[PDB]
Amino acid sequence: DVVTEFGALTDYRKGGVEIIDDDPRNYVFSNVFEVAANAAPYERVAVGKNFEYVIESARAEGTSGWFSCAHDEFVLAMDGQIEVHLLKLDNSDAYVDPDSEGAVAIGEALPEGRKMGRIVLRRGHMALLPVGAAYRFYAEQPAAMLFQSIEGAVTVQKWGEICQTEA
Amino acid sequence: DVVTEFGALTDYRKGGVEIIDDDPRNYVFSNVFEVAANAAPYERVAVGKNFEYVIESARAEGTSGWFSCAHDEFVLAMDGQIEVHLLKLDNSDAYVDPDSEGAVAIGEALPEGRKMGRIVLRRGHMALLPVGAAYRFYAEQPAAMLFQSIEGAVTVQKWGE
Amino acid sequence: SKARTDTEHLAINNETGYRSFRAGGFTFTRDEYFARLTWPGGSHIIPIDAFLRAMMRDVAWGFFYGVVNFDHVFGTINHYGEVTMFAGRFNDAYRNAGRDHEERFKSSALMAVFKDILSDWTVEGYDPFAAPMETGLPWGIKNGNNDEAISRQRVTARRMVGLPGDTPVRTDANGFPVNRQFADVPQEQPVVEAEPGFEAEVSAYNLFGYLSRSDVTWNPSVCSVVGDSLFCPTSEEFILPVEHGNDRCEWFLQLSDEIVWDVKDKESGKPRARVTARAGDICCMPADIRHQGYSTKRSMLLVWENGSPKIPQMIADPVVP
Amino acid sequence: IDFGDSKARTDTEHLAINNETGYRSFRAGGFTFTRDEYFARLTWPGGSHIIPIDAFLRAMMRDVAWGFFYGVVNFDHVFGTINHYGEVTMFAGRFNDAYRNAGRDHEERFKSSALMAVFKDILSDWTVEGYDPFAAPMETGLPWGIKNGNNDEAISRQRVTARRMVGLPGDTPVRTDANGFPVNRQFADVPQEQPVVEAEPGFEAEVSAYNLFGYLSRSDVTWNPSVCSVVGDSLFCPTSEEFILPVEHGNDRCEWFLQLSDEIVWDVKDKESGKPRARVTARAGDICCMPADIRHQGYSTKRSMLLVWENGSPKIPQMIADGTAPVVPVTF
Ligand SMILES: Cc1cc(O)ccc1O
Ligand SMILES: Cc1cc(O)ccc1O
Ligand SMILES: [Fe+3]
Ligand SMILES: [Fe+3]
Repeated sequence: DVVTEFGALTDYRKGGVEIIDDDPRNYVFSNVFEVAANAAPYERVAVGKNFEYVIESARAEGTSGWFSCAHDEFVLAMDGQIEVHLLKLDNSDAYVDPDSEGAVAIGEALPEGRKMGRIVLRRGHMALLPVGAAYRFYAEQPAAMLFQSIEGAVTVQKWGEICQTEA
Repeated sequence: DVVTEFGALTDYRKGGVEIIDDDPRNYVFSNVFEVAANAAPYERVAVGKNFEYVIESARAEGTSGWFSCAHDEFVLAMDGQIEVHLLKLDNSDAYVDPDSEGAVAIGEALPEGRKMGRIVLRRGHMALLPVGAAYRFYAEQPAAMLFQSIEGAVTVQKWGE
Repeated sequence: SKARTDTEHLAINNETGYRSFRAGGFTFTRDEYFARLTWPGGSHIIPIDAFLRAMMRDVAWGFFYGVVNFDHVFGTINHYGEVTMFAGRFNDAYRNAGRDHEERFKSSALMAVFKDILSDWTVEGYDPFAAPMETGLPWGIKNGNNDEAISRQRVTARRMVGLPGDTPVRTDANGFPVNRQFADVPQEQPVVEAEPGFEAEVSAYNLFGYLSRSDVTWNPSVCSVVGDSLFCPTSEEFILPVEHGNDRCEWFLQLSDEIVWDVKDKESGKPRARVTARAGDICCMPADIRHQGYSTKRSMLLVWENGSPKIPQMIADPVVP
Repeated sequence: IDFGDSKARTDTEHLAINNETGYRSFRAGGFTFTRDEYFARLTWPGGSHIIPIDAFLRAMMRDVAWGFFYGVVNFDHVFGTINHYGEVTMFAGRFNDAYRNAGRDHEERFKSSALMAVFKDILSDWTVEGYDPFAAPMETGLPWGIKNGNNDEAISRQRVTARRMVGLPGDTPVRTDANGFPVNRQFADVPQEQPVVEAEPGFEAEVSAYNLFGYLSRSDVTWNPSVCSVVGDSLFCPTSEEFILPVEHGNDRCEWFLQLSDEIVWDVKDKESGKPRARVTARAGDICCMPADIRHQGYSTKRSMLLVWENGSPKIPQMIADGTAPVVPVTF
């Protein structure tokens, strides 16, 4: 009987780089569940980078503060259930420099705007985080999530900590 | 009986600036029909500018070359029937630098891509010119049109004339 | 120097039936004929029709761009998240005398009380968003409300009218019949022929038709977007209820008929010019002036804006293109 | 003097149908393409090469479907294409030490639409009834023997690209049984429920979410990175993978793999020489980067979900060439 193996914060099994003639550091190899397990709640750790663009891994646990961004972003839930609240900002320029890139943490205080909607994500579900909206998350149990975004004020780099360096 | 007055290449009545204490040049006043009537066919003359953003006026007459752009633009038909032909480019980067701005003239020859569609505009109709598409125009008779774009390679600046 | 949030509902007056309101040090009261304003050290009166038309705009526009002068004394300055309310800030008499008064508010705090004022002071049969010939009168004691008229939803295109998921075209069926003063405007759709797969990006609409169906006056509304370039056309009739002193340049392209713009100095209020625009006329409104338009017949106007938040600062060090 | 003249070639040709095999041969510039019961047979001025017809068709399917993709698509250790984005180099031995050292490599540069058109004619003519070169071997028939019908439907599938995100109004749609995309047998256990989405009135166009793992479980092709979400030049291009990637991809930029289900092993070789360098094993949640100086080929026993993450900026290949962009995106 067919079994599709998916990872989870508390059940993953990292692979790695076998070397013939190379440096395993060239592969910048990490596991996003391991990264999310070891970070602070809602901390957005870069797991991929290509010029200014990033994939960030984060653990959702409890309620986050509000975020907003000068461009679109996407979140993909990888494990658990995550609620997303979206709010159309009355004045997004009051919270986000239009010339900025990457998500901005815009505080725990309720920003000024109109309620846009609510999404509940489970494993494998992706939501749009549209420019002009503020967003925040609620996860009752710990959950893993990934962001498609750009490096900015919220992205934590720690490649040496998270990546395979030997073998 | 209600009559809504619209302008045309052959029939407009320009207003103007009455000065109390000012310089009339500050108002950069023109009439888009007069500007189009005085331009070469498909020449895109800036009639409004706000930093990099422009409004361009043009007279469509016959078949234009193909254009493409690194961002969306819009065309508003102001007088006379104008056809828009749209082609989805296979490699738009081959034709327009994705970091440029403003339309780029890419030639009379059919660019490489797929037929996207055809739009026939009359007075007051606006069309999307979407990024990634090549576009060109056909007008059987001289017709006025307006572009909402950014200053670039085809923008003609004639502030004095 | 934090922005204020203190606002208050005061009493209903027994004779007039209207509620009065406070925002910081300003109070607002209306009677049969007038809006009566007070602030520390001064007072002002605006005829209630002019006041409500003006208030309708500041509310609908979220305080707009730069300065919205209700008249030669009273108005607001948008700081985009914060807002200054003033008496005499752009009036030389008040300013040379040191008698101007300004208070800076959190925008949602001032907006909430403005909305309450607008709702309470608007009576049944009176639409402050319409031209005088289209609606009833605001005079007299409180008599019902017109909350439907003053809570219309703002329409704003994200990319272009008519695109999938974007702001829709107007029709009789979705509640937008042609206005009587555009009864002759052609209403055909452009011909749009998309190849299979490209339906979402082959798109065109009758903009003059859409404007002929606008249910309000003097309300620039975004129809199409190129980065910060916003085409904001609108249907204008009678007089622009405010003198707009923008913090950036803006352009007007007259699409039909004719408007005359009264142009005054932004700071002093002194007359500077009068611009007459007929169909096809385009002109720039420099950032150092304020303007107010006059349109006899309901006319189609394109207001062209650059919505970049960087511009105001850059003008505070040209003011003209 | 013809202003239509270009450095890049345009000369392609349909040659004769072979009466014994039933297949047509084709010419592109100096290259000739002939197939028989078992092989694709290639010639160019000064040499020749053979590729088993199943491998050849699986690679050609990818090169056609991807529009020449990014950088180098090696069919094997000898033959392939290099995308120049409007123009394309076809080669024999270009990224092979033995040929290069001896000066026996051969390269021709074509206008892309000209090479694509003959590649499409080759694919159509050489694909036979019941054979789907886009599918894993357990899902399809065999390409062997003389010409027998065709599978133009399998080779003509419409490419699927999100403009912003799957499922948004006017964008590429969610996959359903109703629209012709049932769940693949090797994903039969994957949950299919959509996320809960409640928009407030007026915001239905921008409150949007979809079951991506469900969407992948319904992919009807293998090894086909397909855009699901876009942020500028950042492209999420997930795909369902089974058996062997039909090419060795030598990208002209860095690219990243995030393994979403099950397991893949990547055979990593030197881009220029083809020398083995590493083998990367990725299980669910594993993310890694493929350096711009290597080529890679994937192995996936069970059909698996892979996110391929690209930066589609056209500035990258010249920057790598100049050494103004690094060959690895991060050092530590
Ligand atoms: C504020 C304003 C409204 C309008 O409808 C036209 C011009 C303007 O400046
Ligand atoms: C070309 C390519 C296809 C694929 O399905 C995965 C990775 C790749 O590099
Ligand atoms: Fe204005
Ligand atoms: Fe690759």
